[PDB]
Amino acid sequence: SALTQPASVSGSPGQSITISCNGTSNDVGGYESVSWYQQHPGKAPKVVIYDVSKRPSGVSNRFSGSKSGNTASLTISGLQAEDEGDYYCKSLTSTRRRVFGTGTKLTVLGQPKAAPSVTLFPPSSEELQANKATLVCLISDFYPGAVTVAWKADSSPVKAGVETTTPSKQSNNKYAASSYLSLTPEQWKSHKSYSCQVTHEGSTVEKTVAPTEC
Amino acid sequence: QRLVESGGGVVQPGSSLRLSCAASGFDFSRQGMHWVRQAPGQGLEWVAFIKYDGSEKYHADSVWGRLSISRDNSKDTLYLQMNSLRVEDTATYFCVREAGGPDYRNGYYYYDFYDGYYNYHYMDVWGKGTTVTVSSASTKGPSVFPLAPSSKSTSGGTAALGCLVKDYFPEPVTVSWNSGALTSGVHTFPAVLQSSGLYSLSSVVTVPSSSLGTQTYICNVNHKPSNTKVDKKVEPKSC
Ligand SMILES: *[C@@H]1O[C@H](CO[C@@H]2O[C@@H](C)[C@@H](O)[C@@H](O)[C@@H]2O)[C@@H](O[C@@H]2O[C@H](CO)[C@@H](O)[C@H](O)[C@H]2NC(C)=O)[C@H](O)[C@H]1NC(C)=O
Repeated sequence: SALTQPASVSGSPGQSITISCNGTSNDVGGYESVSWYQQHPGKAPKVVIYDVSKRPSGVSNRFSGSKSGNTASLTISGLQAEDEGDYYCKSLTSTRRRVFGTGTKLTVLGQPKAAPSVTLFPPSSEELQANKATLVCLISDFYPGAVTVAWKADSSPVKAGVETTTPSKQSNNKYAASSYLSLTPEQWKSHKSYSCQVTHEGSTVEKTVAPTEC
Repeated sequence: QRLVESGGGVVQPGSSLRLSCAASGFDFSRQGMHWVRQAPGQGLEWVAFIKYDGSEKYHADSVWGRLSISRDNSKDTLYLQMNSLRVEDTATYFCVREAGGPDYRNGYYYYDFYDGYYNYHYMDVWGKGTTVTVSSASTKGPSVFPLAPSSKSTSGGTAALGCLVKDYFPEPVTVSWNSGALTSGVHTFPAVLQSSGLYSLSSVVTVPSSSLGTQTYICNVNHKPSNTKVDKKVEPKSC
């Protein structure tokens, strides 16, 4: 059974944050062999702490580790945008096995904003002939990499048939994402307009398409 | 120190698969090795560990009796035999090295039998990983639809157009434009896995709005897992 971590933690640049890791007498509490790992998107994890509090060679001294009973803790001081990513704890077990924590999403806040570019394509006539329909909402060039996507049929909220990707880093070190709304041709024709709403840092950018338009 | 995984692939549940890991840059015969896996958008899961001389093996409860670790020190290779595969085995699989060295006592450095490393109980080297997908879905080439440029997709001097690559399996599909002649303003988005078990993605390109109707734009979609290639011409709308 995996070790328990908080789903997410967040702080502003320069301040200190702490991630906990809860185990049992047969793992975390039983040994001084807790290690921590940092994982960036599309990357393998890199160790930042081992043996509860030891730092590997070439690891920033901003990273520190401790343990109390069944609770292990990773502390990051002087927060930086570079520190954004997933953090996993790991422990040896009494059965000579290893066990990872559920992982914690660390978000660095107060970073400089970049509004999202949103492009919305209606169903092609070809797809419509195939008795199908897909609305394609493409979101790009935004930062930080956190967005919320909502769909509207006319003025009414829609969640059915919605498929949305998690934001990923671009080559330009900004973020991009996409959302799809699957409808029937009848549903598509049944409304006067459909809207793709992208919320990002307290601001919402909305694009609209209509069956009545070409 | 380097670790390179291979042997990953797409199979139906109940099938078999053999993962391999090529190790270099250190004495493989002296260090313990781990297999660790991570499902798409999920957390890390320790799979197995094997001692430096392979005299001891340990596997996670969730994979015991189906996945098994082994090693060949004459070829510096780590293996993971995968049998009776299940959908939940779907993940990226990492070959990982157990950090190690001598233990210190009474002013002496001690090594294990035959000078094997003692475990330092943390991972210090990771491969980039190999992909394993277990699905009941059957192979299927993509349907390519045009995402035509209109007045509602232009941004002044520039205009956006693309291709919708719909309902294919498995990953990956690759997309180029004008046979690779068009590389600027191009962006291909990651795929979505629909509830149907099939994938879809979109590829978009930004071009001069004035060039529409004069310049031809073709998206080159490539789906090797089905031996399918599609060239799609994207016509500009009059909107
Ligand atoms: C992980 O454990 C910490 C510590 O919890 C303490 O020790 C446990 C073994 C158990 O005895 C708890 O009752 C103890 O509180 C948890 O830290 C607590 O976090 C809450 C809010 O998250 C906070 O209000 C409390 O002050 C914290 N308690 C202490 C002692 O610091 C943490 O919540 C656990 N992580 C989880 C549950 O995801």
